[PDB]
Amino acid sequence: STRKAVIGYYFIPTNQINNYTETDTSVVPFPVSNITPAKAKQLTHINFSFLDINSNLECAWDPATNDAKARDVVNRLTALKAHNPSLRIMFSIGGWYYSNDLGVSHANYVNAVKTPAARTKFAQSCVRIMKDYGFDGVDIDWEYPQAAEVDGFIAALQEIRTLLNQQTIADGRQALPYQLTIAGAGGAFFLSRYYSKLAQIVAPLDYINLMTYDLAGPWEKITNHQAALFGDAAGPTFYNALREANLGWSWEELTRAFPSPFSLTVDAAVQQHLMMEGVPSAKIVMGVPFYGRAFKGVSGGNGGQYSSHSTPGEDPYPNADYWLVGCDECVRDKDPRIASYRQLEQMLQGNYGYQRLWNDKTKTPYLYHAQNGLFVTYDDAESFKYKAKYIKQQQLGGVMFWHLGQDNRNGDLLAALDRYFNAADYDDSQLDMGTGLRYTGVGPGNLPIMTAPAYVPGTTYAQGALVSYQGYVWQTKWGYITSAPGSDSAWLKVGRLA
Ligand SMILES: C#CCO[C@@H]1[C@@H](C)[C@H](OC(=O)NCCCNC(=N)NC(=O)NC)[C@@H](C)C(=O)O[C@H](CC)[C@@](C)(O)[C@@H]2OC(C)(C)O[C@H]([C@@H]2C)[C@H](C)C[C@@]1(C)O
Ligand SMILES: C#CCO[C@@H]1[C@@H](C)[C@H](OC(=O)NCCCNC(=N)NC(=O)NC)[C@@H](C)C(=O)O[C@H](CC)[C@@](C)(O)[C@@H]2OC(C)(C)O[C@H]([C@@H]2C)[C@H](C)C[C@@]1(C)O
Ligand SMILES: O=[P-]([O-])[O-]
Ligand code: NA
Repeated sequence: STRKAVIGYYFIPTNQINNYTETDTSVVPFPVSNITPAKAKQLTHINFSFLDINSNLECAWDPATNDAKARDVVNRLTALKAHNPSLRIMFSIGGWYYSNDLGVSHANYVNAVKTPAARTKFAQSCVRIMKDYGFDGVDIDWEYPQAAEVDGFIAALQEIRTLLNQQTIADGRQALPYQLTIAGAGGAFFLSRYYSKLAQIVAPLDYINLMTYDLAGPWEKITNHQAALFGDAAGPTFYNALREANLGWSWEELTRAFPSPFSLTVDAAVQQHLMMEGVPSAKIVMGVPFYGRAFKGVSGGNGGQYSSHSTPGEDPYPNADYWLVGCDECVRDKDPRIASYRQLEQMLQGNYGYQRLWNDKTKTPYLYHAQNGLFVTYDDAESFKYKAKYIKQQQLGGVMFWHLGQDNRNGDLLAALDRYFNAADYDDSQLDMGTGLRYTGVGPGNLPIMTAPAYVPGTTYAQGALVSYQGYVWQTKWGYITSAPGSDSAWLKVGRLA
């Protein structure tokens, strides 16, 4: 009965703020007024993006921002709360461009969290910005802290949380308390930077919004779905970096939690979070893309999937060949590698030579252009059925998406998500989740309920034997064991009673 979060990013670049208008699409293509009252009601959160951390190690607007015009844009968002008393307008600090390891502001992230005094100054700036502009909470999208930064980052989230709670009391906002989220890694390689401390990262948050998209891109050897729900045995597999994290676990505990190689999927990332003790399913939000990733130079045979390709990975895009046939936004943005769902529907509708195909393992669509050798991986209202059902079945907090400006004009992706969670007449009880590969790791946070005979002192247990003892089901790792389960290294806790 607790409503699923539906968290949509609203991104607007500094030049568009500084020239804001709602009546000229060539200047601002996605003004706040495209978020109509019906869209407002279907959202729980809008994440306004992006703010940054400056060299004074405070949360700050891009210094080229016209402040009066910024306030105006933010005021138009917050006015939407008139249509939906559950709605929050968050603001987001970071993003890939500012905060990636080679990003323009990267050192400011590292330095802002590094010491107690820096964290106090930074935390205060976040809450000051939030109050000054009328936002409802803070989202941190640092992609990604690593190493010694992680203890600092945790401390900074803890301090923000305390300051938000103070502000909730001050404003009497107990009915809509100020919130703290992060955009979390959605793939094991980046997740491995802070994985061992995941319960400490999540504790101060209302949600961790997993970036379970961009799981494929031009940096990969072969094409792949960027947001596959489940795995396809014909697709690529990857090393499970989490088995090397500083967890202190045994070989058997590692091996049971972290199969390798593994399929890089939404389900993988969600299960990886659930495995960890102290990470509640209700805080885990599944991110979904409202854009496709395009590849060129692909071979025939399986619809462009799992092919070698010739897509440049350099930034900026290195030439003026805008080879994504039918994508006008790509010409405008000078980059054929990403296209909004909005644009993709038009490409598919026009006579551009794409077929829309469906992978019934991954439960995702893809475009194939057989003549030119193009492949596009994206999500639609159909893949959203399976993802919504998964969110309900796994008792997740909800869905996040990047970004609102990429939905079609009628807002059909957002409407679909809202329907699958909230429509009285939508029924997915019979929706078949398929036989794609499930991530089968088990860790301390997601032990299955099991039964077994009670342990008996004196009995010699062979390898593989299962007993119940003190709340759990235990399995011997070798034989013959007579020790009490948990008293030495021979027993593996495999299950929980009752
Ligand atoms: C989030 C994110 C990715 O960041 C994209 C920005 C880095 C764009 O990256 C993507 O959209 N990638 C797909 C989404 C990946 N998502 C994330 N990593 N993180 C995320 O979703 N966080 C919630 C790329 C494709 C892009 O547009 O770069 C532009 C050239 C085409 C930039 C780099 O010039 C870009 O131009 C504009 C469009 C004005 O955006 C600027 C930045 C200056 C911001 C700062 C960067 C973003 C928001 O467009
Ligand atoms: C192709 C290639 C190899 O290049 C990798 C760099 C391109 C890496 O390429 C590979 O290692 N390729 C395949 C092997 C492993 N595959 C994955 N790790 N897949 C995965 O994480 N999927 C989400 C991938 C994993 C990567 O990290 O890409 C990043 C976005 C996800 C980049 C492209 O944004 C990357 O981010 C950082 C981490 C800041 O590194 C940057 C560059 C900006 C350098 C310039 C690129 C390299 C050196 O990290
Ligand atoms: O790049 P185009 O065929 O709009
Ligand atoms: Na056609």
